[PDB]
Amino acid sequence: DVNTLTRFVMEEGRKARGTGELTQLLNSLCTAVKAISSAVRKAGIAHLYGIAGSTNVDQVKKLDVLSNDLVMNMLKSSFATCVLVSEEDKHAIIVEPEKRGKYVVCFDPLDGSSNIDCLVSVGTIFGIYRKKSTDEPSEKDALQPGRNLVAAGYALYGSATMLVLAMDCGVNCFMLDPAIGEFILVDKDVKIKKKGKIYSLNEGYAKDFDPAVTEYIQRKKFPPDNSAPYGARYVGSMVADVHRTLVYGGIFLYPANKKSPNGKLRLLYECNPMAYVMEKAGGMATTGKEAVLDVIPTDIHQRAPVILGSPDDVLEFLKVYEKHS
Amino acid sequence: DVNTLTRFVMEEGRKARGTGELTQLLNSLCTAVKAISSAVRKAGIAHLYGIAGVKKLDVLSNDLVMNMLKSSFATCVLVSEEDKHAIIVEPEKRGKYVVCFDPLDGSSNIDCLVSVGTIFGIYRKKSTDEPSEKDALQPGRNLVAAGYALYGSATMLVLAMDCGVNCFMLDPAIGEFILVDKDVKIKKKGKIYSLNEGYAKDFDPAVTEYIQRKKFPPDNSAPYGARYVGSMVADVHRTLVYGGIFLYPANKKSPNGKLRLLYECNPMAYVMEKAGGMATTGKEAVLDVIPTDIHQRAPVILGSPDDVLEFLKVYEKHS
Amino acid sequence: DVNTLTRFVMEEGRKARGTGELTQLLNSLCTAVKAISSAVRKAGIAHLYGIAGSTVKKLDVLSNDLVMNMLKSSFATCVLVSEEDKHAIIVEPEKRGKYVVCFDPLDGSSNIDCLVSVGTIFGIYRKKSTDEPSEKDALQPGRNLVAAGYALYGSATMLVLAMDCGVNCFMLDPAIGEFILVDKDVKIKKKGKIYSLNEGYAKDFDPAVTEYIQRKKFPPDNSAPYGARYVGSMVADVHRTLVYGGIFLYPANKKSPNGKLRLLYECNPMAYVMEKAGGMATTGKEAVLDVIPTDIHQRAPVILGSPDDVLEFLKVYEKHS
Amino acid sequence: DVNTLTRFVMEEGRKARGTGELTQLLNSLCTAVKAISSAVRKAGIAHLYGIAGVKKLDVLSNDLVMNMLKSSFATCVLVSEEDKHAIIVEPEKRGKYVVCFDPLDGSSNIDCLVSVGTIFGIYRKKSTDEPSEKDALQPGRNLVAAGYALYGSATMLVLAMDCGVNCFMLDPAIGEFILVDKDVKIKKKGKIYSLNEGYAKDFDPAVTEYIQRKKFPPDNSAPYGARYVGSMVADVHRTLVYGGIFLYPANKKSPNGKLRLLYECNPMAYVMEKAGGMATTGKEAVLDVIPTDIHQRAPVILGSPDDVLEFLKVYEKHS
Ligand SMILES: *CC(=O)NCCc1ccc(S(=O)(=O)NC(=O)Nc2cccc(Br)c2)cc1
Ligand SMILES: *CC(=O)NCCc1ccc(S(=O)(=O)NC(=O)Nc2cccc(Br)c2)cc1
Ligand SMILES: *CC(=O)NCCc1ccc(S(=O)(=O)NC(=O)Nc2cccc(Br)c2)cc1
Ligand SMILES: CC(=O)NCCc1ccc(S(=O)(=O)NC(=O)Nc2cccc(Br)c2)cc1
Ligand SMILES: [Mg+2]
Ligand SMILES: [Mg+2]
Ligand SMILES: [Mg+2]
Repeated sequence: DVNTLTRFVMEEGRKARGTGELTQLLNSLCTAVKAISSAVRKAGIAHLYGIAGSTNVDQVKKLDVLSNDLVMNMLKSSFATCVLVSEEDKHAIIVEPEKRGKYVVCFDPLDGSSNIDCLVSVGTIFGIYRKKSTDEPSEKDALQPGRNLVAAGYALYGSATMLVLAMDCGVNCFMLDPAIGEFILVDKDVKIKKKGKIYSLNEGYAKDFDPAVTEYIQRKKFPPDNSAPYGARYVGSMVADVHRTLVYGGIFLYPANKKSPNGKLRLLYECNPMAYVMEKAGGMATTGKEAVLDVIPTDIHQRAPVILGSPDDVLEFLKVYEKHS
Repeated sequence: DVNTLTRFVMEEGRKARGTGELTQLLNSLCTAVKAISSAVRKAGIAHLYGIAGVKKLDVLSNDLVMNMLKSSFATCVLVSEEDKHAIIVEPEKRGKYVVCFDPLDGSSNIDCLVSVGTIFGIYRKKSTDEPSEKDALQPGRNLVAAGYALYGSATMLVLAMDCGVNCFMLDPAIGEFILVDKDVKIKKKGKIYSLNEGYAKDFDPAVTEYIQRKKFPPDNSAPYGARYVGSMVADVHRTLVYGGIFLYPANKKSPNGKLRLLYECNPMAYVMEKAGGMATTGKEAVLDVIPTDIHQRAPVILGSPDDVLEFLKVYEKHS
Repeated sequence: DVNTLTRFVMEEGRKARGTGELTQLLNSLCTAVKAISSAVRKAGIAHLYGIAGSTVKKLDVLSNDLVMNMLKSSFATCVLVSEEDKHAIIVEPEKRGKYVVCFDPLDGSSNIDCLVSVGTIFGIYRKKSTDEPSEKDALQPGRNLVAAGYALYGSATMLVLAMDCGVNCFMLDPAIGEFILVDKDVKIKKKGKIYSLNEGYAKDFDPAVTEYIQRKKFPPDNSAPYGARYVGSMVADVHRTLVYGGIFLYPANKKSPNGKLRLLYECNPMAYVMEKAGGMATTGKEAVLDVIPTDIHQRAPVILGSPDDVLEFLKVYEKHS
Repeated sequence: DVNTLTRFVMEEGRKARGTGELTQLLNSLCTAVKAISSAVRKAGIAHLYGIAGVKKLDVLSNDLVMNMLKSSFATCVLVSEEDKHAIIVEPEKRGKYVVCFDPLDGSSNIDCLVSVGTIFGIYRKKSTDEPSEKDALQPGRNLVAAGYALYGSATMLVLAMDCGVNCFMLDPAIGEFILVDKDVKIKKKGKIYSLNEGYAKDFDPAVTEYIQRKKFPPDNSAPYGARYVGSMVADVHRTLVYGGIFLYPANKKSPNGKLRLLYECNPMAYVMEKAGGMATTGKEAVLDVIPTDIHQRAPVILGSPDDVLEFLKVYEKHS
């Protein structure tokens, strides 16, 4: 039987006898994802370039901004949210009381900034929490560890557009059919391969690597047990590198260095959702000192080192990292 | 004022007083590329999954290019990564151009959904005899045109001819390639280096040393950023757009390289050179290699002129 | 704020505290409609004409397959009646839900070649009998409808959805594959200035129809004559009547003495949209929604549209009986 | 063998040894039609409705045809239904063609989502005088090309030249017009009549009687069916594919009809005659009327030859 995102989550929520708020939230997010995807593929660009004589110029917003406006407005209008956090805004957004719902959403609306003009894959990252404080909604309601996530996932705008959705029961992948604006379930209950043959990180920072990271990269290029060396792949858009990690197995790293001794990626709307997806797919995601989902944040925009992927590959890193204490 | 690929090639062709054949070829090619793009973006994937109750992409893409070029009446010999021998166009559909192409580069890659693309090179048939596979065996310097479609976050067609390089963005709302970057010239020096560092075990000493200079620069300029998508069209297009260098060098475990000269290296070398960049094997300009096999491999180092010269300077050292 | 049909229906179902079966059905139907729309607009026809080399299914058949399969897999239906199928389709026990659905999947395939508007009409009933599901479950009068409407594949693709609360109009934005709410709680004009019917049957008309048409062309009260429009595709003609007002007629004639259009999946849904939007829909003898069907493909006369216009016709009809 | 409009028109032009200007005009025109089609199908309408937190469609359509034709370098005078005066292309862009068009016909009824259409007629400029509105005052006999795009269930482009009539279906997945019917001919006698019978009180006695013969055939044959969409493109296209007759004749409020000669009646009369049909005002063939005003009106009765002839017989009976 064919299944669409909207239908599949509708049925799953019926089973759980939930209130239908999470389902509304997801549906609204999917609409935003379809609009962002249409914009990323440059629908209408000919009007930007004067096909009508440059009387017709949204449309003129940059994709960062449009993407953020779409997720914001769509989540606001889902009636399912009360506090929203984006890489685009300094302070958490507090939803109009008439629109307030029970969920808290942290999201990167368009990950892949140094990378749109070259046309590499970009994505949307999201993580969804429930409001736990009894207080008025405020920035504090977004300061929860990744372990409190009810749902996280991402949309990858690559050669095709895919939405990966993780909840505590597992991870599902939905391919967008652009001919009908529907997310087709193509892979239920995904699990990451136990050990992969790809390592992923920016090696240009080699001069700033911790010696534990320097050694782990060495072990993949010159295996001590004379096993075959891993292959290297680094897209530089975190949504693409993590998805490849999910689908082919292996390891992805943005560890701590000099330009960022706490890593570069943000905990609430980059690191936590990829950790949540990975753990629920049978993978790992560590800062080196702990599980990413256990870091209790104090700033919605705080960074964190992240090392994730196939569990055997992350354990191996963890061994090399203990050895350097 | 707005322009489209087909309009632009049509006026540039009329200005040069040619026969229209190359314009026909490229328009047929454009149609194939838009149909490949549609399949890569997975239009109609819901029917494959039983929404109403059979080829993989690379076979489909080869058929799209093969057929669109045969019926253009502009070609005589067509070489594809997908076919062991050259396809000779049947006599009634024969034109004077030879096309070598990769219909869909990116294979360890479709299933993880990162950028794929079509690469192509167009040679004019010199000889007056019956077309054969020999006619595709020309150096890249004889290229009349070359380029690539990148099915990235959006679909872009890059077209290099003798005059220069132009970039056309596909607007899927109307299915037109829109001219967005005219007479593109690559940065003289870039800040990104691109290669699979998993082969460090097998690198020739010069690569090992040149890479080290990117990580620990001998003039205390900042290290280069590293980027490697694993899809040559994506890596080469980023190189053209932001500058820097792309390397698929001869390791000692395939001393001729991995990428294919006629339909991966030569087109990318042509695009680089016509945009003021370079592309070398280490021993000569990629475009100067004389081929003996339509499927032969070459090592490739291309990108910004100062970056390629720098790798070459290291390369001469190691002799 | 912006609203989509998926969000709107979902939010309305939550307030109403229903079980979600209707919402599920409506989500499946919307998905099938987007796929019919894509095929009707001929996306991919290059492949039919050999773009990939020397080389599937009529639009009629594919459209029916799309509605059939999406409704079956919604788990919300038990009996499905289609213009395309001689017999009512009985849903497999393991995918059976509460709802009976009667539909024309592609209304107007005698108009596909000339490329004019086609459409999908649908009416949704709660299964009423407790018997094993069968054709009889589709024989309810239109009064019993819980939801009805159509999709118009015209210059753009619209979906009109009627429930007991009223009529809403959704525009398909094909860039995102989302049905966007553009008209909330629409109501037909009290009186229109257009009349719509195939006047080529004039030789076979009843004297009532004959007199009513004359009043439109030569108004005894010397006011301006009505304009005439007739696409010959019911979804297009009914939709114009909704948005612009007036009257649409497909009466019986001597050659088709029970009428031409079909009661279960053309007249009843259109009558339901019309009544829920403040209009009327009659056979002349009774309200269309009050006819008790006996056969799933039976035909009915219909005269529908702006209330003043239908009442006028009925005044002409009563004079002649 | 598959064919697209651009390839087909281009190959035909090679064979006729033309300058290529007409090919370029038509390609420009095709691109405008794909852009009008996208807008008519409401692509992007969600953004107008607040999805991210209002030029009339036919004004945007006019801008698209205007701008693509100006920048084609094939035109010099543009006459649109949307514009009071002829538009004069700027000197540096002037080509040799005059184009008369309705950018979005039936578009005062876009609200009912009925079919809309684009109608066009392409003339060769006849004098060397500074371009002016007088260059559009040619009789339809002088047409080099004419046709229309129908924005209906699908988008179709119908293109009439001297050789005949071809129908191209737009595949929106790839933005190509595919040749689906070559050298179309209207059938000799039809069974549909099309006109607004709301005008019955003001009809010419010949129109009253002719239509009465459609409903009550004196040879006791089967009556015709009636259809009237109210968008000329849809009514004429159905007349073309199914045969029959379409009427917007003269009467009271209109001794010269309501439809306009240059960009409604002439292109449709040209399409009809190239398909073997007819198109009359009653007194003269539509294509022979010499216009004096770019917006002047003409009565029109067109379609299958047997049917138009039968109308003219009733018409002469009342003359
Ligand atoms: C991993 C997994 O499958 N989790 C369950 C998915 C799920 C759970 C709960 C919801 S909900 O609370 O937002 N929606 C819900 O309960 N909807 C509903 C649907 C149909 C009928 C009814 Br009465 C209620 C969503 C998804
Ligand atoms: C015109 C009008 O407003 N009619 C009422 C609309 C309506 C729509 C759907 C239903 S239902 O039977 O399908 N119930 C339903 O969807 N419930 C529900 C509950 C909790 C979560 C969800 Br996502 C859905 C009833 C009435
Ligand atoms: C009726 C029919 O069969 N074909 C239309 C004939 C036609 C079309 C276009 C032109 S042109 O004026 O634009 N000239 C042209 O296309 N020239 C051309 C094209 C390609 C190669 C060459 Br060498 C020349 C004329 C006639
Ligand atoms: C680099 C640059 O800036 N320009 C060269 C581009 C180019 C493209 C096509 C051709 S060509 O060989 O194909 N020449 C024609 O096509 N001429 C033509 C003739 C009649 C009608 C039409 Br329509 C076109 C030559 C050069
Ligand atoms: Mg980011
Ligand atoms: Mg290859
Ligand atoms: Mg029907």
